[PDB]
Amino acid sequence: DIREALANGEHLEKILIMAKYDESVLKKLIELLDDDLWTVVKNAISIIMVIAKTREDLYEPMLKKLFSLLKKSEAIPLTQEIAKAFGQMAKEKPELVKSMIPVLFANYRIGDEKTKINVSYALEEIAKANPMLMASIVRDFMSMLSSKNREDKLTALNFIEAMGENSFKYVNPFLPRIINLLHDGDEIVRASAVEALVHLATLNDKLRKVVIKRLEELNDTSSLVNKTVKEGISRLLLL
Repeated sequence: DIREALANGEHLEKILIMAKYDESVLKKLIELLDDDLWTVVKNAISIIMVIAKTREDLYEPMLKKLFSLLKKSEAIPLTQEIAKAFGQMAKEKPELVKSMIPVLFANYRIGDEKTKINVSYALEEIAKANPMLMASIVRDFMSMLSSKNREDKLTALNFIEAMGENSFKYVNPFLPRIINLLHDGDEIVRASAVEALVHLATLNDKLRKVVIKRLEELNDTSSLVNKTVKEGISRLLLL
Protein backbone atom coordinates (compact mmCIF):
# COMPACT_ATOMS: atom_id res chain seq x y z
CA ASP A 1 0.00 0.00 0.00
CA ILE A 2 1.82 3.09 -1.52
CA ARG A 3 0.40 5.58 0.93
CA GLU A 4 1.22 3.62 4.03
CA ALA A 5 4.73 2.86 2.89
CA LEU A 6 5.24 6.69 2.30
CA ALA A 7 4.11 7.32 5.88
CA ASN A 8 6.80 5.04 7.35
CA GLY A 9 9.54 5.96 4.81
CA GLU A 10 9.64 2.37 3.48
CA HIS A 11 10.15 0.99 0.01
CA LEU A 12 10.86 4.41 -1.27
CA GLU A 13 13.15 3.28 -4.17
CA LYS A 14 10.62 0.69 -4.98
CA ILE A 15 7.83 3.30 -5.29
CA LEU A 16 10.09 5.48 -7.27
CA ILE A 17 10.89 2.80 -9.79
CA MET A 18 7.13 1.95 -10.08
CA ALA A 19 6.02 5.61 -10.37
CA LYS A 20 8.79 6.12 -12.86
CA TYR A 21 7.38 3.37 -15.29
CA ASP A 22 3.67 3.39 -14.58
CA GLU A 23 2.18 6.84 -15.02
CA SER A 24 -0.85 5.80 -12.85
CA VAL A 25 1.55 5.59 -9.87
CA LEU A 26 3.16 8.95 -10.72
CA LYS A 27 -0.46 10.37 -10.55
CA LYS A 28 -1.01 8.71 -7.33
CA LEU A 29 2.00 10.22 -5.66
CA ILE A 30 0.97 13.65 -7.00
CA GLU A 31 -2.42 13.20 -5.40
CA LEU A 32 -0.90 12.13 -2.14
CA LEU A 33 0.77 15.62 -1.88
CA ASP A 34 -2.54 16.65 -0.43
CA ASP A 35 -2.54 14.12 2.42
CA ASP A 36 -2.76 15.41 5.93
CA LEU A 37 0.12 13.30 7.00
CA TRP A 38 3.39 15.14 6.54
CA THR A 39 5.66 12.17 6.09
CA VAL A 40 3.58 11.14 3.21
CA VAL A 41 3.76 14.55 1.57
CA LYS A 42 7.43 14.69 2.30
CA ASN A 43 8.43 11.39 0.72
CA ALA A 44 6.07 12.00 -2.22
CA ILE A 45 7.95 15.18 -2.99
CA SER A 46 11.36 13.62 -2.84
CA ILE A 47 10.23 10.83 -5.30
CA ILE A 48 8.45 13.17 -7.72
CA MET A 49 11.35 15.51 -7.68
CA VAL A 50 13.83 12.73 -8.65
CA ILE A 51 11.35 11.76 -11.44
CA ALA A 52 11.24 15.34 -12.55
CA LYS A 53 14.96 15.41 -13.43
CA THR A 54 13.95 13.29 -16.43
CA ARG A 55 10.44 14.71 -17.01
CA GLU A 56 10.44 18.43 -17.48
CA ASP A 57 6.72 18.74 -17.32
CA LEU A 58 6.53 17.84 -13.64
CA TYR A 59 8.34 21.08 -12.59
CA GLU A 60 5.79 23.71 -13.25
CA PRO A 61 2.80 21.90 -11.62
CA MET A 62 4.97 20.93 -8.76
CA LEU A 63 6.19 24.49 -8.10
CA LYS A 64 2.55 25.66 -7.95
CA LYS A 65 1.77 22.93 -5.42
CA LEU A 66 4.86 23.75 -3.38
CA PHE A 67 3.60 27.34 -3.00
CA SER A 68 0.37 25.88 -1.44
CA LEU A 69 2.37 23.55 0.69
CA LEU A 70 4.50 26.23 2.22
CA LYS A 71 1.23 27.67 3.31
CA LYS A 72 0.15 24.35 4.76
CA SER A 73 3.39 22.81 6.25
CA GLU A 74 3.75 22.70 10.09
CA ALA A 75 6.36 19.95 10.27
CA ILE A 76 9.82 21.10 9.96
CA PRO A 77 11.11 18.06 7.83
CA LEU A 78 8.41 18.86 5.26
CA THR A 79 9.40 22.51 5.28
CA GLN A 80 12.93 21.41 4.70
CA GLU A 81 12.02 19.19 1.90
CA ILE A 82 9.94 21.93 0.27
CA ALA A 83 12.90 24.30 0.51
CA LYS A 84 15.26 21.71 -0.97
CA ALA A 85 12.88 21.23 -3.84
CA PHE A 86 13.00 24.99 -4.50
CA GLY A 87 16.83 24.74 -4.49
CA GLN A 88 16.72 21.92 -7.07
CA MET A 89 14.51 24.02 -9.49
CA ALA A 90 16.71 26.91 -9.02
CA LYS A 91 19.70 24.90 -10.58
CA GLU A 92 17.66 22.98 -13.15
CA LYS A 93 14.82 25.38 -14.08
CA PRO A 94 15.99 28.78 -13.24
CA GLU A 95 13.61 30.66 -15.51
CA LEU A 96 10.62 28.85 -14.10
CA VAL A 97 11.80 29.96 -10.60
CA LYS A 98 12.44 33.46 -11.94
CA SER A 99 9.02 33.75 -13.46
CA MET A 100 6.98 32.26 -10.59
CA ILE A 101 8.51 33.68 -7.48
CA PRO A 102 6.88 37.11 -8.14
CA VAL A 103 3.60 35.14 -8.50
CA LEU A 104 3.87 33.67 -5.13
CA PHE A 105 4.60 36.99 -3.45
CA ALA A 106 2.00 38.87 -5.36
CA ASN A 107 -0.76 36.27 -4.81
CA TYR A 108 -0.20 34.61 -1.48
CA ARG A 109 -0.72 35.75 2.11
CA ILE A 110 2.72 35.85 3.68
CA GLY A 111 2.08 37.81 6.86
CA ASP A 112 2.00 35.31 9.73
CA GLU A 113 5.14 33.95 11.35
CA LYS A 114 4.64 30.44 10.29
CA THR A 115 4.38 31.26 6.55
CA LYS A 116 7.21 33.77 6.80
CA ILE A 117 9.58 31.23 8.13
CA ASN A 118 8.57 28.53 5.66
CA VAL A 119 8.99 30.98 2.74
CA SER A 120 12.46 32.17 4.06
CA TYR A 121 13.80 28.72 3.98
CA ALA A 122 12.89 28.31 0.41
CA LEU A 123 14.48 31.64 -0.74
CA GLU A 124 17.64 30.80 1.29
CA GLU A 125 17.78 27.56 -0.61
CA ILE A 126 17.23 29.33 -4.01
CA ALA A 127 20.05 31.75 -2.88
CA LYS A 128 22.52 28.96 -2.15
CA ALA A 129 21.57 26.97 -5.14
CA ASN A 130 21.97 29.73 -7.79
CA PRO A 131 23.50 32.96 -6.66
CA MET A 132 23.10 34.47 -10.08
CA LEU A 133 19.33 33.59 -10.21
CA MET A 134 18.98 35.08 -6.83
CA ALA A 135 20.48 38.43 -7.60
CA SER A 136 18.41 38.47 -10.61
CA ILE A 137 15.17 37.76 -8.77
CA VAL A 138 16.03 40.40 -6.14
CA ARG A 139 16.36 42.97 -8.91
CA ASP A 140 12.87 42.11 -10.32
CA PHE A 141 11.33 42.84 -6.91
CA MET A 142 13.46 46.04 -6.22
CA SER A 143 11.91 47.27 -9.56
CA MET A 144 8.50 46.91 -7.95
CA LEU A 145 9.49 49.56 -5.35
CA SER A 146 9.03 52.45 -7.75
CA SER A 147 5.56 51.16 -8.98
CA LYS A 148 2.50 53.32 -8.60
CA ASN A 149 0.32 50.58 -7.42
CA ARG A 150 0.00 50.09 -3.67
CA GLU A 151 0.00 46.25 -3.94
CA ASP A 152 3.10 45.93 -5.93
CA LYS A 153 5.18 47.85 -3.33
CA LEU A 154 3.77 45.74 -0.53
CA THR A 155 4.66 42.63 -2.61
CA ALA A 156 8.34 43.93 -2.85
CA LEU A 157 8.23 44.56 0.79
CA ASN A 158 6.90 41.13 1.68
CA PHE A 159 9.79 39.77 -0.36
CA ILE A 160 12.34 41.83 1.49
CA GLU A 161 10.98 40.48 4.90
CA ALA A 162 11.60 36.98 3.68
CA MET A 163 15.30 37.81 2.89
CA GLY A 164 18.00 36.01 4.83
CA GLU A 165 21.67 35.85 5.57
CA ASN A 166 22.53 34.47 2.19
CA SER A 167 20.36 36.80 0.07
CA PHE A 168 21.24 39.89 2.23
CA LYS A 169 24.21 40.95 0.05
CA TYR A 170 21.73 41.17 -2.86
CA VAL A 171 19.44 43.63 -1.21
CA ASN A 172 22.07 45.71 0.52
CA PRO A 173 22.74 47.76 -2.66
CA PHE A 174 19.03 48.69 -2.79
CA LEU A 175 18.68 50.17 0.61
CA PRO A 176 18.11 53.77 -0.40
CA ARG A 177 15.31 52.59 -2.69
CA ILE A 178 13.70 50.86 0.25
CA ILE A 179 14.27 53.80 2.66
CA ASN A 180 12.86 55.91 -0.07
CA LEU A 181 9.42 54.42 0.70
CA LEU A 182 9.54 55.92 4.12
CA HIS A 183 8.67 59.12 2.15
CA ASP A 184 5.59 57.46 0.51
CA GLY A 185 2.35 59.22 0.86
CA ASP A 186 0.36 56.19 1.67
CA GLU A 187 0.63 55.44 5.37
CA ILE A 188 0.31 51.60 4.87
CA VAL A 189 3.26 51.58 2.63
CA ARG A 190 5.31 53.60 5.08
CA ALA A 191 4.68 51.18 7.92
CA SER A 192 5.48 48.13 5.76
CA ALA A 193 8.67 49.94 4.68
CA VAL A 194 9.49 50.11 8.34
CA GLU A 195 8.75 46.48 9.12
CA ALA A 196 10.87 45.55 6.05
CA LEU A 197 13.80 47.82 7.19
CA VAL A 198 13.40 46.39 10.71
CA HIS A 199 13.71 42.89 9.35
CA LEU A 200 16.85 43.75 7.27
CA ALA A 201 18.51 45.36 10.44
CA THR A 202 18.33 41.97 12.19
CA LEU A 203 20.61 40.55 9.42
CA ASN A 204 23.45 43.08 9.71
CA ASP A 205 24.85 44.98 12.68
CA LYS A 206 25.93 48.04 10.79
CA LEU A 207 22.50 48.48 9.03
CA ARG A 208 20.86 47.93 12.46
CA LYS A 209 22.39 51.09 13.94
CA VAL A 210 21.49 53.03 10.77
CA VAL A 211 17.92 51.95 11.01
CA ILE A 212 17.67 52.46 14.67
CA LYS A 213 18.84 56.01 14.40
CA ARG A 214 16.61 56.65 11.47
CA LEU A 215 13.44 55.34 13.12
CA GLU A 216 14.03 57.34 16.28
CA GLU A 217 14.39 60.56 14.21
CA LEU A 218 11.00 59.85 12.51
CA ASN A 219 7.82 61.54 13.67
CA ASP A 220 4.68 60.72 11.72
CA THR A 221 1.07 61.50 11.29
CA SER A 222 -0.30 57.86 11.16
CA SER A 223 -0.67 56.05 14.52
CA LEU A 224 -0.69 52.91 12.45
CA VAL A 225 2.92 53.94 11.55
CA ASN A 226 4.10 55.51 14.91
CA LYS A 227 3.31 52.27 16.60
CA THR A 228 5.21 50.36 13.95
CA VAL A 229 8.19 52.63 14.46
CA LYS A 230 8.04 52.26 18.17
CA GLU A 231 7.70 48.49 18.30
CA GLY A 232 10.50 48.07 15.89
CA ILE A 233 12.60 50.54 17.61
CA SER A 234 12.20 48.19 20.68
CA ARG A 235 13.24 44.98 18.86
CA LEU A 236 16.47 46.39 17.33
CA LEU A 237 17.79 47.84 20.66
CA LEU A 238 17.93 44.23 22.23
CA LEU A 239 20.60 43.13 19.74
